[PDB]
Amino acid sequence: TGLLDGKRILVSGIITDSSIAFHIARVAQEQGAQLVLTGFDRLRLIQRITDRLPAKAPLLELDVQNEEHLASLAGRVTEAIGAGNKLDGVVHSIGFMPQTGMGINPFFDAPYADVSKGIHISAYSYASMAKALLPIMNPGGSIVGMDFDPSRAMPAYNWMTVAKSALESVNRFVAREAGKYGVRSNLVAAGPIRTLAMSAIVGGAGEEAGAQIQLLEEGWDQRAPIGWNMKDATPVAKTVCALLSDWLPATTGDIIYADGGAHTQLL
Amino acid sequence: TGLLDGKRILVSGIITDSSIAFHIARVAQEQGAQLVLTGFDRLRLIQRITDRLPAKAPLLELDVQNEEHLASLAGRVTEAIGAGNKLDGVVHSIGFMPQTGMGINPFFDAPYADVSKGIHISAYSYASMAKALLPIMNPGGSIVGMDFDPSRAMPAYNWMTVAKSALESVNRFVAREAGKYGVRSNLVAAGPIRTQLLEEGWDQRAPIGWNMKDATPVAKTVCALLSDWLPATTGDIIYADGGAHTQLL
Amino acid sequence: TGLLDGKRILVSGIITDSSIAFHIARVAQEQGAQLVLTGFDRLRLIQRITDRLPAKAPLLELDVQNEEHLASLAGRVTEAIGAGNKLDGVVHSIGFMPQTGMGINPFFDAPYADVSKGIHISAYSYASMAKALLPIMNPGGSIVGMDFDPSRAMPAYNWMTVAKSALESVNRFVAREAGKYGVRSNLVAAGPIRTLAMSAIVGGALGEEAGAQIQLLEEGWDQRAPIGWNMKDATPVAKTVCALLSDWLPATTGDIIYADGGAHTQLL
Amino acid sequence: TGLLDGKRILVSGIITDSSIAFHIARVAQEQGAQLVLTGFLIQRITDRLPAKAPLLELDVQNEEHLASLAGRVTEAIGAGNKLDGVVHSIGFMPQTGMGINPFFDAPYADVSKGIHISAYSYASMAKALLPIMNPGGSIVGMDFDPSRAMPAYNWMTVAKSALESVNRFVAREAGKYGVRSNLVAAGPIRTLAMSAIVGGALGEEAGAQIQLLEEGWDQRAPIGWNMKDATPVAKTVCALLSDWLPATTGDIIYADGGAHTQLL
Ligand SMILES: NC(=O)c1ccc[n+]([C@@H]2O[C@H](COP(=O)([O-])OP(=O)(O)OC[C@H]3O[C@@H](n4cnc5c(N)ncnc54)[C@H](O)[C@@H]3O)[C@@H](O)[C@H]2O)c1
Ligand SMILES: NC(=O)c1ccc[n+]([C@@H]2O[C@H](COP(=O)([O-])OP(=O)(O)OC[C@H]3O[C@@H](n4cnc5c(N)ncnc54)[C@H](O)[C@@H]3O)[C@@H](O)[C@H]2O)c1
Ligand SMILES: NC(=O)c1ccc[n+]([C@@H]2O[C@H](COP(=O)([O-])OP(=O)(O)OC[C@H]3O[C@@H](n4cnc5c(N)ncnc54)[C@H](O)[C@@H]3O)[C@@H](O)[C@H]2O)c1
Ligand SMILES: NC(=O)c1ccc[n+]([C@@H]2O[C@H](COP(=O)([O-])OP(=O)(O)OC[C@H]3O[C@@H](n4cnc5c(N)ncnc54)[C@H](O)[C@@H]3O)[C@@H](O)[C@H]2O)c1
Ligand SMILES: CNC(=O)c1cnc(NC2CCN(c3ccccn3)CC2)c(NCc2ccc(F)c(Oc3ccccc3)c2)c1
Ligand SMILES: CNC(=O)c1cnc(NC2CCN(c3ccccn3)CC2)c(NCc2ccc(F)c(Oc3ccccc3)c2)c1
Repeated sequence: TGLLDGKRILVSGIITDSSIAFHIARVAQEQGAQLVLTGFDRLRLIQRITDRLPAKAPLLELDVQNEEHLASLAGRVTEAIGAGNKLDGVVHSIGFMPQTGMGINPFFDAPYADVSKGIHISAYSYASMAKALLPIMNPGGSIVGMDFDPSRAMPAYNWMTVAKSALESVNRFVAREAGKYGVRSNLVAAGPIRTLAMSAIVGGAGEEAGAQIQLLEEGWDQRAPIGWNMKDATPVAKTVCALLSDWLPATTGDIIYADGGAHTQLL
Repeated sequence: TGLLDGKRILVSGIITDSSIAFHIARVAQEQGAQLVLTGFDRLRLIQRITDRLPAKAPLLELDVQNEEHLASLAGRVTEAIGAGNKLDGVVHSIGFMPQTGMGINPFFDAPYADVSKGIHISAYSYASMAKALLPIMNPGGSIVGMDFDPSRAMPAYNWMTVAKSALESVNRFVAREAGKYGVRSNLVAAGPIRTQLLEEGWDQRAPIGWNMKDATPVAKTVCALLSDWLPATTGDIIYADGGAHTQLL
Repeated sequence: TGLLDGKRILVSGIITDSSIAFHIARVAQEQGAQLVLTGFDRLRLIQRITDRLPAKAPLLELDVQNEEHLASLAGRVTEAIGAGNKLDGVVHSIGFMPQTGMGINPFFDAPYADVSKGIHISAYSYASMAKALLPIMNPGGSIVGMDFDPSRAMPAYNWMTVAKSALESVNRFVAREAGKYGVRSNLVAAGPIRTLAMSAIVGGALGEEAGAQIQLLEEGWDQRAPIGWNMKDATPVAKTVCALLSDWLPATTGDIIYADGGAHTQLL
Repeated sequence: TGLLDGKRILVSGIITDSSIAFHIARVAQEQGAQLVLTGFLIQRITDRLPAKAPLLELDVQNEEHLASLAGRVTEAIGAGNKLDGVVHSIGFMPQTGMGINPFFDAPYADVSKGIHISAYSYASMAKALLPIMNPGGSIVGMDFDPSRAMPAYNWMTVAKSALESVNRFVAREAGKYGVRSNLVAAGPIRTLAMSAIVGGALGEEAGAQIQLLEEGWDQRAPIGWNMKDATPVAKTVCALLSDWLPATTGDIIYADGGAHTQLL
């Protein structure tokens, strides 16, 4: 008697057990969903992480920059879930921006090749995934992507913030296409979560950037009327599952904020 | 086994069986919630409507313009749900603007007495209800109000649109207060519901379409916010409008 | 040649020489505008303040809560500027919220009578002024009101923030009406300025706690603003209002221009 | 006694006399500004402007053009002189990403070229020119409101969403020099590509789509909207280049007849 009982859902973006996608996958399985997972590059290592999930799930290779991976995705998912079965949900939890465009490097010093790679992986791929998977989605279906509120500029995030602005626009266009299939498309704008890259910047991977991210995180918990725990991805995973469910059936091309309400408060 | 199993929820705003609050109340009961209902003025007529709901629920009088009704509300709800029990949810589905400020009357011809009454009932009362009920709410609780996107001006809705702009601001302040109790506060901005060119353009803009004769998708959205499935969302607006507000043409 | 050469502009909201309206009036006169000023209640005291402006201007009584003052306004302005002459600009620089709705008093403790008075003066009156003055405005005309960004909640401002949310909505409806006359309607959302009430809260009038939270708000504003923010200087705000009163933003209406050092565009 | 008397302003984006940049350049010269123009033929068009102005080559995708830009501008305005204004009126999206081609059928090479020219180049131009800008300076870019999706504009709308974000970051950098950075979000203007789509170049369906958008725009705008007249847009850019909006940065000013503030 789970929120997602009998739903077939594809979850991309698991790299470590701290990944937001790991928590999305875990909560979805606790709620009765049958998953199909996608991983990038380090598949053997990712399989060791996904073995820690409460239930078994097939793991498929997917590099969103690889046109052949995208062209074969629907076929490979259909083989994993059985012929005549379609997906009810798709989770895009993919993002990347090279250090030249996200970190200590000045905003003006990011070369376009790095910015373009970042936008391809972080924004364009939301449309690529929808193009590949909409033909194998059921009506009442739901596509969810991960966002970080880019309405205002902030230190260090730089070109990743620009990529999120592009993602929000892409989501609105994806909703127009998804609507033809009776499928919704939405983003979850999360507050800061201590994943691999976030733990590295706070850890000093130098001093100036580390301090900026610390100040940003402290301010977030301060502004949030219900507080914000950057070490806990569960409220974010629950929000994604709410959008994957049948309980937000008239919401599409939109953004749901799972940020403790921090974006609604100035001070 | 439902979405709101064992939750105690107060639902205001039922006047007819077409009221958005009637559909919110119906879906919440289908999902296992134990309700307390509030009504305005025509209580005998409202009790006949609430008798049509799938389960029994106590009906309490509440005129949001009446300070005595507000002062006694928590006490009356506690008596209805039993001593030692608190609310998990509150639904504000109240709105009114006299014809002088909402309809065919020119925007400039609405007298302030009418605008003030409309704002009192439609916006200020969201704070009044939260003030009265937060002392009797459990942590993890949820306050939901009804909204109509007022970010852009439109024909006829005139001063009611102004009242919705005020409501959205009130909601952000209510969230600051509610947070102290571990309670969330959010609005559901719905598309038009039958409770003409403006309403036709909605279904055309909406990527998943819009059915103005069906309040169920709106009621389901309210129930999602009343549940434990949006635990990090507060002082916010969820749009149950078929996605029309995200599309220009 | 001034930015507003030969323009006839009504400016409301002067109470002290620190009032944003005083600085709007001063810059407009420096730029060649012919003004008509409106004041509330203490008119003799306001006349002593307006005598400090670079040029003479008739001062008319206007209580926005007084229906008779609104009904006679157009007639009184016409008498001041001469028959056959119309206004090119209108500046609404009026705001009020009692201490029960704006200050140290809890958000839930503001009674509706106080909130209603505050909304009447701060939001509804923008429509009242437009209704009274649009029949005596020239095409190409401009109505400007003062705003404080209410998109997010903040400490102390409380019901004044709610009144500003209502004002922004009113402005969008006023633009629909003004458009029929070839007149624009816009708001200038300013950063914090040390006017009468602002000087009082910073000074400790509302206590230690309120003084500290307004100080923190002001420091954060100058920090966030990429070009900084000087709360002691109303001139950048006055210049922005004059830009909207000019012919240089001719396709902007029902809108908000931010004169806040760019603070609202930055998170940290 | 013009709005921009004695100001030295760089204007990019002139291709035809219908280009928004042509009208920005014309109004700025009428208002006393001394211009430096950049083009990507164009000299024959710029000869139609009221005053003479040096024309410099600038392909924003060309790293050598960007690296030498400040030096070439300094040579044109004289040593010891700096710019007071910069106008970015550059945009491009191949037909695969903007037009009749389905949103999902745009290849990344085309989208990436479009984003490079339309969004990233706003940061490139600021990087190259901020070292040669005076305090009180102003950088202005052209935008088309991308807050909501719309037919045909597709990936160009995505590029504009990216541009709005870029502008907010450019403002942080510009602030260090006492320089403002803002965008003007204009309503539809009948420039080269816009005249082609309305004319039927992309077919019957696309032509009808853009005609409906234009009609709706004029209808919603409380003061109306004339798509054949770029002058209100050029005036707005000049207002931002002036000293009259000195506390506005990382922002968007809408020169759209107020259409974006009205639903119907
Ligand atoms: N961590 C936060 O603070 C935070 C906040 C808000 C939103 N988000 C977003 O949440 C999403 C997940 O990030 P995370 O924080 O869980 O971090 P993460 O590092 O654990 O996850 C990012 C994932 O993207 C994958 N990826 C990168 N390049 C790829 C490619 N070419 N093909 C396919 N997948 C590729 C990586 O393998 C990884 O699994 C991202 O979109 C991120 O922007 C994160
Ligand atoms: N109908 C739509 O198209 C639409 C769209 C979006 C949002 N909404 C909002 O949803 C809410 C419910 O409206 P509805 O469409 O269900 O219509 P409705 O007429 O059925 O409900 C409005 C309710 O407000 C109550 N009310 C009025 N004055 C009151 C007072 N003094 N004290 C207490 N309650 C009072 C009425 O008794 C009634 O039950 C309102 O806030 C409305 O603005 C409606
Ligand atoms: N000071 C700031 O930090 C700040 C920031 C942003 C916007 N604003 C806005 O700027 C405007 C001017 O405020 P200010 O800061 O110059 O303060 P102020 O105290 O100098 O001016 C407010 C004016 O409102 C007038 N007023 C009040 N009740 C009135 C009534 N019934 N009829 C007519 N006039 C009436 C007062 O007489 C006074 O002249 C207001 O709308 C305010 O909300 C101020
Ligand atoms: N309806 C509209 O026309 C409209 C609406 C809003 C905003 N805008 C924006 O206004 C700006 C000007 O466009 P326009 O409508 O005048 O069209 P246009 O065709 O007249 O101008 C576009 C310019 O971009 C230049 N450009 C393209 N690739 C370049 C490169 N690699 N390096 C340098 N320059 C390059 C072209 O040479 C041309 O000068 C654009 O940013 C556009 O997106 C246009
Ligand atoms: C003798 N007269 C007064 O004591 C008086 C005048 N105008 C007032 N409210 C106006 C001021 C101008 N304005 C502003 C001012 C600042 C931001 C936005 N709007 C509109 C509201 C006013 N309000 C009550 C009050 C009484 C005493 C105060 F110290 C404040 O300051 C304050 C509170 C909260 C946030 C910022 C500042 C406010 C009192
Ligand atoms: C010989 N050169 C070309 O054929 C050419 C020039 N610039 C172009 N794109 C520019 C146009 C101006 N601009 C705009 C225009 C309108 C809104 C936003 N940006 C930036 C992008 C361009 N794009 C492909 C295209 C090719 C043919 C067209 F009719 C269009 O028009 C169109 C498409 C979709 C929406 C509105 C209009 C576009 C082609």
